[PDB]
Amino acid sequence: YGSRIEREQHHLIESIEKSTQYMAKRRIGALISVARDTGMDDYIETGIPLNAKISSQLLINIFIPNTPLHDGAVIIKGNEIASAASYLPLSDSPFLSKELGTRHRAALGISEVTDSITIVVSEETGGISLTKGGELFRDVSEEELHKILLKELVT
Repeated sequence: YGSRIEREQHHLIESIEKSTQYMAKRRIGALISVARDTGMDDYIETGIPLNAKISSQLLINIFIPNTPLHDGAVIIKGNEIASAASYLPLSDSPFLSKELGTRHRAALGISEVTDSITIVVSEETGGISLTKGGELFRDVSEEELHKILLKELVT
């Protein structure tokens, strides 16, 4: 019961790590929000429902540019990719650097009103960023991404 969950959470982390590394190298923009205690059903409803098993391959295929599923956020809920091409609210923060794009503003926006963990791949730089509780972790290393995902997603 609780042991099966740990396997699922590590698979989720690995799937995020592999897919964002693939997308970062190719400068494919991506926006992946993982729901936690705060429901995100209201934003899942804005996307295209997938209700799919989590995998690095499916995450990569979702974000391929100019495809039906890429234009918005993936939302992960429990052990599923719930929706793709979903809306996330844009932060009104003037503290967010003007160098960062809409993906970053939307990740910051959802992090201000939920406890989700949101991962961004920049299509401009390939840098990977994370938002949590209204804060931005900009351009994190693979080691840093791993430690944060471990701390925040393995419970």
